Amino acid sequence: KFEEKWSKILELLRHMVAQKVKPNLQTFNTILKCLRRFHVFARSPALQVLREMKAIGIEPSLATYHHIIRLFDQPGDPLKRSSFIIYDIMNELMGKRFSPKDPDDDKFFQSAMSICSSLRDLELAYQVHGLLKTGDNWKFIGPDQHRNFYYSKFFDLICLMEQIDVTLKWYEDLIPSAYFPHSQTMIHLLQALDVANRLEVIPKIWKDSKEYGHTFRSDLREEILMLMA
Amino acid sequence: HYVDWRMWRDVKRRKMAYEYADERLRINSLRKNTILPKILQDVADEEIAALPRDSCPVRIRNRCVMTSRPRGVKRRWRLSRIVFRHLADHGQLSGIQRATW
Amino acid sequence: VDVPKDLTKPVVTISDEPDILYKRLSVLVKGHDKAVLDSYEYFAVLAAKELGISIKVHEPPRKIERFTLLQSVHIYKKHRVQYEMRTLYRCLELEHLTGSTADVYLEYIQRNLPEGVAMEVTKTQLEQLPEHIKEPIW
Amino acid sequence: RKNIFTGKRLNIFDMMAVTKEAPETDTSPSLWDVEFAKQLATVNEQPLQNGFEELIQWTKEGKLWEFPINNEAGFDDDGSEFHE
Amino acid sequence: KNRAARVRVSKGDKPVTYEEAHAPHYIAHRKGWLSLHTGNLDGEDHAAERTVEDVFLRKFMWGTFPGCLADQLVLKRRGNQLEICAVVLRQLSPHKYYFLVGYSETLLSYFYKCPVRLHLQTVPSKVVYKYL
Ligand SMILES: [Mg+2]
Ligand SMILES: [Mg+2]
Repeated sequence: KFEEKWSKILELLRHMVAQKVKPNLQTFNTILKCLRRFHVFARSPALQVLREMKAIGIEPSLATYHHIIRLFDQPGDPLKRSSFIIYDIMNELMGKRFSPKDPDDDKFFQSAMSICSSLRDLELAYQVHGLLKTGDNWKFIGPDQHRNFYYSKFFDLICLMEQIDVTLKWYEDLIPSAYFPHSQTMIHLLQALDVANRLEVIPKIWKDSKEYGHTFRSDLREEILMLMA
Repeated sequence: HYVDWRMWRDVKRRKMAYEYADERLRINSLRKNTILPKILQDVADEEIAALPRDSCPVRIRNRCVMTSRPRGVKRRWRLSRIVFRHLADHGQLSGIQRATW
Repeated sequence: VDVPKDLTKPVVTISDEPDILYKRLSVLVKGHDKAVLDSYEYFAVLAAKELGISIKVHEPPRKIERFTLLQSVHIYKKHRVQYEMRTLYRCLELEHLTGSTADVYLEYIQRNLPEGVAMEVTKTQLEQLPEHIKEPIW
Repeated sequence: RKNIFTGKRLNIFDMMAVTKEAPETDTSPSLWDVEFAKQLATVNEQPLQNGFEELIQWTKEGKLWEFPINNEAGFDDDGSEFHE
Repeated sequence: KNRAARVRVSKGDKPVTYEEAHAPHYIAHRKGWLSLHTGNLDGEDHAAERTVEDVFLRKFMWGTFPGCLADQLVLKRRGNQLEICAVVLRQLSPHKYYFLVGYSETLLSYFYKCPVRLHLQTVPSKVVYKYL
């Protein structure tokens, strides 16, 4: 159980101090990564580990916060603790240029955007994306499949929670230059156009859909026809 | 894989001449002056004459690098007049046009 | 909307060593095509004006090299094909530059030197008398 | 209304005022250190974004010439002096 | 009669491109040069090595993209860079084009010790200037 594992970990930390061994950033990042198994019991302990880092002087990297949000963000409807964590993390990370410190630094942005979609907070999503755009932070987005997930969750949240006039600006900037849309994201864009009563754009969405490899997607073709008729 | 045996013989001459160039330069300097004794200059005369025949630079021939033509070669491009014209008339040599004036 | 919030500017560090002084840079450029040299001149003059450099442009006389070849593969000596290579010039003369300014401008225009155009940059450097020559030792 | 950074902390590790005064620079890195430094490069690795980035990469790799052009770049005659 | 690089009139059914339709006396009047470098400028060196490289590259690309090239190559040299501009057809699959671009750019960079780029322009069919 967690309590026994926590005691063991703490015992190793006490062995580390006894041997005059100074902990590095990876020491704390592994603890947080290990603490993911006991998701609901390690939340407060994990926060204690983070608070210890700042006191010692080890600066949390993107990987550190990635592990925390993954630990705090489990399948729960309230997301009350998750709400507080992400808001506080974003306030701390605002306008911070990052450099590669831990191999898991590239996984923060996809996880941060996933929580923003779960909370359905567009202002938080713009803060996460703002952090990506400052300086050279854009290079931490990660491999291709990470980039597609991040942008899928990001654009799906824009369409749902923002005015149509701004959604169409984000649509033009991100597609195709940033990512190629999934067939489901075109459906979300069509639904956003419906809610806004801007159905003169539906013919354009079809043309773009054919250009992005969704010509023969049954779900997309049925949605467009139904909305038009 | 050189164009022909004649090109291959010139390839070997250019290689041997390169290998012996310093030794040939040093011995010739001993001969090409009136300062040193004639007895010493006579020994140098024999020494340079005993070097392999294909080390002598005068035996090198500027053949066309593409076809091995020994005459009609333009030194700037190392091409025979027939091969140079083939490339020039097709517009494949930068800046070379037909001259009319 | 998707605009970078902040941009990392390249670091330029003012050194503690005095900069070189250039009385003149003579940027001569050679090209087979005149229109290309005209476009490059417009680029280089516009770049100099925006950077505050004093630039004067003149066109040195062109050089045409002509040579004759035999037209037929065999015999028929009377028949010849004559070829030419035209080298056109444009001389961009900068004045009163500093080592740092010259480095920036030269890199900018040399990186944008179009294919088939060469350059010869003559850099006159202002210098002071060597310490030894200040007075005779004898 | 409580910040996540303020609260109880683990006091096992004491506050380190400074880092190690002198690292073992002379000692060569082990295979693990070399391999870990390659993973730190991977997190920041992205595809070339535009033409300027390609030129920057080549310049750092040494494939592209460094401007302004110097015709003696990379060639020194064994640091010999004129008097030699 | 002159022969050099002249496509000769037939019955009006031979499609010729713009390049091959112009005889050598038009090389600086109606058509340009297929290669641009500084070797042949006054006072410039290494015209011979640039020429050999051009001859090889044109043959390498002809065999590496067999049946794909729709017209002659345009070889460009800027400083250290070599840029090959090829007009190819739209018959070979895109996957095979990407493989051959990555392969040829790498193989040629290691052969001529310089950064080499290959810029492909696709056409549906050969562009016919006239029917001779
Ligand atoms: Mg001879
Ligand atoms: Mg005649």
